Formats: sequence, structure tokens, C-alpha cells
Amino acid sequence: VSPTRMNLLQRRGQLRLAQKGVDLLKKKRDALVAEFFGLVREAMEARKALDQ
Amino acid sequence: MAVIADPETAQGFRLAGLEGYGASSAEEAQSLLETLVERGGYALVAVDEALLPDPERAVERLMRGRDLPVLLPIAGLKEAFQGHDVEGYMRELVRKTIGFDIKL
Amino acid sequence: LTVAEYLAFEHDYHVLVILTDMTNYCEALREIGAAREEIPGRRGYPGYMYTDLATIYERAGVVEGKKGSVTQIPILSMPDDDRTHPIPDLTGYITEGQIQLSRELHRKGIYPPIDPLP
Repeated sequence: VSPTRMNLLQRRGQLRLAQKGVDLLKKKRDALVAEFFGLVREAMEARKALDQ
Repeated sequence: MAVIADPETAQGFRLAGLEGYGASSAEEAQSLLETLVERGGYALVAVDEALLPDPERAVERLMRGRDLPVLLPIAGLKEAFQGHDVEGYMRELVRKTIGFDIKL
Repeated sequence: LTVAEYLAFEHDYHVLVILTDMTNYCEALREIGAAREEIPGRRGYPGYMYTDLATIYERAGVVEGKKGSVTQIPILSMPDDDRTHPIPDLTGYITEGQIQLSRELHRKGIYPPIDPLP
């Protein structure tokens, strides 16, 4: 990339977009883990019902 | 659907409608499982815990080409009567899934 | 270009002109420009480089009432494969298009490595 002021502004915009994407992906991962910790409890209950 | 277990409960599952097979060793159960897998049809197989603790390890390369078939570990005849606690299965599964192994 | 224009417009020839490297011409211009303390352009090239190149490129074309023609195919090298360098920029602002070669197509064994998008 040729060094110009416009390219510098474009690169800083890309950096801001990457940081926002990281912050959004962390929230998505947290939601997935929140669902997982209830799905595992349902599986645990069904496993011991199947035993009886 | 089919099941591989002890011969007594296998014919009970056959009464219930599953193509059950009797076995008491891991090698014959794995061979019959991979014999059932290769042909299209039913994708559900149930194995006792005394024959194959890890059903995915036996068909790990066929599962890489297709994740559709379902293999479910289950308790045996003697295992059911003596009983156990199912928390160990959850403790292993959480390590299998997220690696951190910790679940209070 | 004097010889080309004479041949085209005085004896009805069809002339094709090839210039090997305009980068060397720009360097030779920059030497005299820096020797005379002229106001530089964007990268040390003299500020009148657009006018000097315009007197070279704009001598091609066809003339009403005459059968001759002049066609120019200049060749120049972008230094760091850079399209925003002053020489390719001032050349593209004057000429009627460009053919851009691609190094990525050259590394794959493709000949001629003409990139159609630029």
C-alpha cells in the first residue's frame, strides 16, 4: 500500500472495525456458553432418567 | 435402528423392534458396528458401555466424511443393576467439549 | 516523433512508435530540474513535468483530409509496482488508457500477464 494520508485514514478505519468485530464476537461466545450450561443440565437429567 | 449389547437384552430389544446383536468383547462389537455403518439405512446405533466406551473412535474416519450417523453409549445389564453416578460422564464430556474440564 | 509526424503527414505512411522507458526520461528531466533549483512536485520531480510529457504524448493522432496516422505504445516501469507514483499518474492523466501487467499472474506461468481490471 502506497503511503498517503487517505490510506492512513483507511487503515485506521479498518483497525476500528476489527476491534468492534472482536467485541461483538466475545458477546456471541458468551451467549453460546450461557445456552451450553443449561443444555448440559438437561442432558444430565435425561441420562439418569434413562438409567431407571 | 440396531443395538449391540448382552445377548439377553439384545433379544429384548429385538422384541422391542431393534436389530439387536449379542456380544461380550470389544473387537466383535466394533467389527459388527463397522459392518452396519458401511451400508445406507438406519443411522442410529446403541452400544453398551462394556463394549465400546468411545463409539466415535471406531469410525473416526467415516465420521469425518459424514457426521450424520448417530452412535449412543448406554448402560449394560450388569451395569444397570449395580448402578453408578452419571456425574462422571458429564465431567468427561465437558473436557471433551471445552477442554477446561472444570464443572462444579 | 518529428520523423514519425513527417512520415505520417507528408507521405501518407502508417507509423507505429515505441518508446522503451519513460522512467529514464523522467530521471534525466529530474537531474536538470534539481540542478536548476526548481520547485519540486510530489517526489522531487519538477513541477512542470506534466507539461513536458504533454508535448511528447500529444503528437499522435489522425488529421482530417489526410491518410496518415501515428500510433504510440510507450513502455514504462512502475517502481515499486505502484500505480500512485508520479510518473504513472501523470502518464495516465494524459494518455487514452493503459495496459497493466500483473506479477501475480506472472508467478503462475501465465503469458501474457495482462490484468484486465486496472
